[PDB]
Amino acid sequence: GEIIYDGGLSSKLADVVDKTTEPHNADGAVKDGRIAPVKLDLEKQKLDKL
Amino acid sequence: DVPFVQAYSKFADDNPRHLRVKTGGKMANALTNVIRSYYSINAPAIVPQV
Amino acid sequence: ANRATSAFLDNPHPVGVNYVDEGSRQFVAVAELLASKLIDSSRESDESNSDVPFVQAYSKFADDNPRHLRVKTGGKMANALTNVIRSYYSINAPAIVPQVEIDRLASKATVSGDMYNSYAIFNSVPIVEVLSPARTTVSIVGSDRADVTMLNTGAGAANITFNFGQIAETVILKGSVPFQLARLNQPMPAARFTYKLRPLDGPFIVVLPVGNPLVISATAATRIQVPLAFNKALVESGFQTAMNDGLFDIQNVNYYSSFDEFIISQYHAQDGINRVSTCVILGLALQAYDQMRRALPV
Amino acid sequence: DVPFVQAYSKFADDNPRHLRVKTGGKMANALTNVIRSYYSINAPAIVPQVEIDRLASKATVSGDMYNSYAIFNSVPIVEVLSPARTTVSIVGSDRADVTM
Amino acid sequence: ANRATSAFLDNPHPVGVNYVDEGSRQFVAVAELLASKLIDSSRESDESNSDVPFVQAYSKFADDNPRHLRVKTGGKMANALTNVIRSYYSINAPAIVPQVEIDRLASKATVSGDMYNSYAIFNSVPIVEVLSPARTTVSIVGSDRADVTMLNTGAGAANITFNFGQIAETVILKGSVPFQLARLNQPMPAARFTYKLRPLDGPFIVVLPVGNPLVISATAATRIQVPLAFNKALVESGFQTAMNDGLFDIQNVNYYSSFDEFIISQYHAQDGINRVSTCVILGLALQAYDQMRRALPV
Amino acid sequence: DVPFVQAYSKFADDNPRHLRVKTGGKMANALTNVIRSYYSINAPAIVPQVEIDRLASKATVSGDMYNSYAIFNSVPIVEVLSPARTTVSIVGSDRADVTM
Amino acid sequence: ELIKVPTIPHNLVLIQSDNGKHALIKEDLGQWPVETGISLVNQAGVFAVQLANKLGIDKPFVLDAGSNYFTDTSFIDTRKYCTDGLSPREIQKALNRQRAYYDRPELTISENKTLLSQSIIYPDADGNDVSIIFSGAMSHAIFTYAQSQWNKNIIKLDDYIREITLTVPKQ
Amino acid sequence: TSGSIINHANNLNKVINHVFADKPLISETMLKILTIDGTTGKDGYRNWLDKLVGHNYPVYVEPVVNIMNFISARFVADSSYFGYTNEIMIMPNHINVPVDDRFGFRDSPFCTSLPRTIMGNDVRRISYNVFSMMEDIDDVISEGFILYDAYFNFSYDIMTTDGVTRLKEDILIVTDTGNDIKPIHFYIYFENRNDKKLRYESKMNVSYRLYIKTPACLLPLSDYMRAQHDYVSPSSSRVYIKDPAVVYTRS
Amino acid sequence: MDVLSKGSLKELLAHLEKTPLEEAISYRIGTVPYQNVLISRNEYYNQLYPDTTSLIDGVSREGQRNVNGLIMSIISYVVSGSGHYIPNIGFMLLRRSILDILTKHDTGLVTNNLNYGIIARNLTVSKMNCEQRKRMLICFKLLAYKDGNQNDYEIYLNQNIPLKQIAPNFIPGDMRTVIHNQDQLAIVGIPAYRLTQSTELSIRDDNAKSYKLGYVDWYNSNSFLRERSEFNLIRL
Repeated sequence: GEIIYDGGLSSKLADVVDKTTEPHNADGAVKDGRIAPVKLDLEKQKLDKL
Repeated sequence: DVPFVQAYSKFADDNPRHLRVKTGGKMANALTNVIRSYYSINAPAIVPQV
Repeated sequence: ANRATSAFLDNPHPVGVNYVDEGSRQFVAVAELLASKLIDSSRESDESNSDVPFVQAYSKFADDNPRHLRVKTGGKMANALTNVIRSYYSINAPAIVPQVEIDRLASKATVSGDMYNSYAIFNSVPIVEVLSPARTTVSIVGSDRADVTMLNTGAGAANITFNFGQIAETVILKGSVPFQLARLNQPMPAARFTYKLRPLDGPFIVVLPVGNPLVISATAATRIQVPLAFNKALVESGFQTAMNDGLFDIQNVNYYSSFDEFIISQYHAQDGINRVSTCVILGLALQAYDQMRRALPV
Repeated sequence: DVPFVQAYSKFADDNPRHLRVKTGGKMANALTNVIRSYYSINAPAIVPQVEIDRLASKATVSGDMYNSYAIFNSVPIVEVLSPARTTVSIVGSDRADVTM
Repeated sequence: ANRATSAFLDNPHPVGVNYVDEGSRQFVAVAELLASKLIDSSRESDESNSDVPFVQAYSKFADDNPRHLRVKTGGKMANALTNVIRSYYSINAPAIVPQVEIDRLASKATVSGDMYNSYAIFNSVPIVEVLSPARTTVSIVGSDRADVTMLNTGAGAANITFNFGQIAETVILKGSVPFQLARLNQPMPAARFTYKLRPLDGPFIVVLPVGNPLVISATAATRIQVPLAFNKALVESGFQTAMNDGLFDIQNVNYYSSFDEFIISQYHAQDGINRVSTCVILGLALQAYDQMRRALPV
Repeated sequence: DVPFVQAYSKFADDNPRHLRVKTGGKMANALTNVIRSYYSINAPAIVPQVEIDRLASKATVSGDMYNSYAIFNSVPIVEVLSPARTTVSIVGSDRADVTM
Repeated sequence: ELIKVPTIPHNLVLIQSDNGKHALIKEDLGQWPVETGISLVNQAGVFAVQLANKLGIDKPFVLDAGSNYFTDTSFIDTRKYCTDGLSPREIQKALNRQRAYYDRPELTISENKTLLSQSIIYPDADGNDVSIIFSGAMSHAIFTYAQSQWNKNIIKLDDYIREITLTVPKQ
Repeated sequence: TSGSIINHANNLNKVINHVFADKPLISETMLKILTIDGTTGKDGYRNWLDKLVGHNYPVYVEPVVNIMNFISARFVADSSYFGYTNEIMIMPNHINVPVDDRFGFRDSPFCTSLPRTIMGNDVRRISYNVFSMMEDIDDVISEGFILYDAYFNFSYDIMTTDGVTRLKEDILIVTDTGNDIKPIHFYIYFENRNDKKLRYESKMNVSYRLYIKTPACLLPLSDYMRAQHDYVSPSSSRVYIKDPAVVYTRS
Repeated sequence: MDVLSKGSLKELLAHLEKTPLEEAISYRIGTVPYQNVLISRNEYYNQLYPDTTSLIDGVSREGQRNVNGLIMSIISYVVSGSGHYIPNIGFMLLRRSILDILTKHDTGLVTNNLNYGIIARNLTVSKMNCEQRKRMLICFKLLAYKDGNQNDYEIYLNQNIPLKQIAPNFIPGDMRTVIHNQDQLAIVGIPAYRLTQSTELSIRDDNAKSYKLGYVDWYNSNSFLRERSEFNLIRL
């Protein structure tokens, strides 16, 4: 017979980034006006620059 | 006075004039006569069906 | 001494305690809004032969399309409104409508459920008590305009104390012949036809000359806070329809001639402030009842 | 609330504000005072005519007071004369009951 | 039957009728605002090594720069504020300050001048009348805490009627021993120490058994609309300071221990709602008076 | 009205409106409900935990209730034993006057 | 200089479905990004100047829309129909397409005249001309408020002279 | 405190750099006065601004101040006019929410107001910062919640034809360093109630739906009389004088 | 921990299907409930702190071997995470899951003739919060509908107005009511920011806080330890 429903484009709720991401603030629907997180080179092992 | 002129022209089938009575036309006469006929059975009931 | 009081002020029955929260108040405002749109759509549906505008208005009001075979009772909204009106009148009446249904209905239109924006003026005369000495006959007739007829048979002039409720704002007294009236321990002025009084001032004394009856006509005005959508003409018509349809027939309740008598009697009672707040919601609900039933008679 | 803000601004010549009473502006004071003066001649007339004219320019209307009519139901019983034996009483204004 | 009443409720003298328009209310609020800055700038200047903050604050208040030789009286604002306070207390007081000066002083700051946006709770206990039987002696002592000592010498129990007025919101009654108290035409509950009553409910009847003197402690709460800047602690200090400075010395007036005692007495008198409107403005003026005089003592 | 709009927006999670009334939002309802539950054990205690946690996250303040002290001037008189023929009356709480 | 604004910024569009059953009026004031975590009022001030630039109300202006009118062919019309704003013809076409879907009769001649005469220009007592048009609520509120603020500085020449008489020397 | 001094110094430099960028805010006449001693224009203005802090000088409110203030108030008060909102709702498809039905949209994403209660219980509300740090988000989204305490930018395209109303991108993105909501773009379609194919797709193909408060810029055609507004133009018999000087030079 | 973490009616009912009755009950004798005791809270007071032991404390207490003791143990497990000590229940009932005990007739247990007022008094319903009250009513409704005592459930709710306001909105026999239910029933859960490692005054409050603090560590380090024991074994 005639086909009324056979499927279609399916909407997915979540996009799961399968990779390690550096820390970030809000972007997209909510944009964060504050400064980005400061990357601090702390907890050094060998003593450089001192 | 354009909105009032159109309403009177539709109601009275006549164009308002500055030197005339502006009484309501034939519709006013018919309304007066039907009220008379409704109240009592002795009223003339003059206005015809046409 | 003999005591005389207004008929409608005696024994006001308790009012309901359900459907007075924020969600229920929005439901009544939504119903009043959609019922008003129903009447306007029906009038426009009579001007133009098409029934489309009424169909759209009924669908929003009743969550279903009008069907010629059905009776057009008003849908689920009409049933909820009818049962809500029953609950307000008496504490004995049950609360059939679930809260889930009310919340769903209230989300139809965006309204504010506040019932204290504006005010309305009510014309019932609250004669709480009239104290008359011996050999004097006093009778009170009416609620919108109280005619207090008095006659004394004793030789000496009699003093009668009028105690209007401490709630009414202004009261106006007119007599068939000029008479004298004054407060407690205050000098008595010359005879006048009309007196304007503040009931909060205190009890008022009127002299009765011996020989002819004296009748005093009283008209009062009271201010009760109501929503902006309030319309006394629609509320009064809704009250009669609800009484006629049998929405107020519950054991151990008191019946009133008009809505203004109902709201004043509950105000002149214990917890009168709280009772009136529920009565205001009932008035707006009755206003929605009047408009919807005129569009959809059953 | 834009429609209410615009309507109140035209009526009161001042923008609506929270933490304020929203009295009605200068137009409310003028209307209240002219009502006082209309009731009896003993009331003062303290509204300048410049203020009245300025407020009358807010909207365009004719101001005619004789183009229609109304029906008032008050019953005027100027006098009811009775002989010595009879007694007559008059009660009410909208519906005058005369018991003799 | 004997009648006992609270000492602070009798004969409330009329209050002033001047300086109650919008311009004058702005001046009082502006006075409060600038007086608050004077106290804070005084502490800031004392804490640090510079008197610049005090000079800035005093210049705004007094329209002149402070000088070492001259006494820091407060300028034209101080003179205006004192005279307006006298006008409020009694109608017999003159209205010295012209309106042009008040409008000029009110233009220093941008304030609303609305005196009814907030509320405050007042603790004076209104006992309008306590009616007692022939063999019973009743005494009422105190205003903030009313101690009613009752003794009956009769053979049987006596019924004593309490009337707390229609203005107080709640009244709490505590007794030395448990006692019986109920409204009119209601059954007597079992003896209890504490009773919570709404004064609008009606006259309250208390049963008094023979012997064993019973003393009842009464505490009441009333809500009065006041500006948001109202501070009861600062108003009470201003009331005592103004009384000590003779701002209230004038013929044919009543004197009260506290502003709490003053505002309740005016509320319960005839034409009370319009009386407390003026008393609230007086309270804010006294709150400004207390702050200005503490910074600038004379 | 800018400072008040910001403060009301944080407290009530909604902007003030001229036509609507300023109840205080969900925080006002929760604050009233917890007060009822604190007074008596027969109170409903209806407000859920998810509402409590969401409102505690608005500001960062510790819930410590033991870092200070206050003095309460109420006079506890548990019992005043008296022999026969002696009459004792206790009046007042802030200042207890004992008449014997 | 004092600029003169010929046309009114109604900022309105009409969107209707293909079958004509549904139509709506949308006011397009643009899209403005908002960043969270910082004060909203400070961002609003930046966007306020850009919004005023879009509506042409940043600089002092006086509206002249009195000549934006036409007159109908009827004898008894003698009315001025405003050109500015959303034209009633678009509303008529949208309403007629809606009636076609429901198999209702088209708008009759009487209702066509009433709909097409909604936008008018009429003079007031003071001599100004008032334009009644279809426009957005926020566009109307912002435009009319800026009109009031600029009008405070427009004064008669004789009033201006009276203010500067004392400063004029004799030479 | 050292923190206050550092904060004041950094903020002051940012203001000076922005003020003197592009066309300077201050005219050359004031720069000449402030550079009389010898200091540069940037430095002279910087010291004057420090002194003015804490001033009580009255400043007159010019008309353009009021115009910007009026627009700023409307920007905050009526957010939906400008494309942003203060809260959003994420619900599963099977949960029936009351939505606006005036515009005849198929699966309308607009509601008159976000529901206070659904199925007799109040809808959970989570702030965006809490939602970003949630590691049990999979359990939370099963019931449905309202995201608030943030400003959400959204756009919509109303399509004349009939189709499935869906978002351009996925609702959320889940990363190791927090969660986030992807940009919101709506494809709204008008509804034909008797299309069985498009009805089944809406129930089955889309699993979660996003709801926002209905924008106030939208207005149904039946209410076109609510768009009637009045504008007043001054009289055409007015002449505007550019040079209002009242005297001439003696010459 | 797992039962207290469930935040939906679906998750709670699914968990009760997979959980045997052995987890509900405990093999530790504990102490007798309803005892006025003095406990040590040195965070706040030097003196001992009074309290009353209850069945919802989170610590095993002695219970009788009748039907009421088994039902009370199940409800305590749902609302406090720990059950009571019922001696020698038997292998036949231990293998059955909690839901079958509540909503099935094959367990051989006569759960009729049960008084909800008496059970609520014993469980100190006046002391439990909204979520614990909601969970208790869910168990009551399942028991009532299985034995055909829906009227007695309604009578109990009418007498207790505060419990009627927060009554669950599901019907035990209908699946549509379960899926659409929006109740929140999570006693414990991973919180935004953190919670201080400080004690609380009450026995119930301190024990509940100990569950919340340990949930984060339990969430991360439970899969491997449970799997090591689960491997090479047959479920009850």
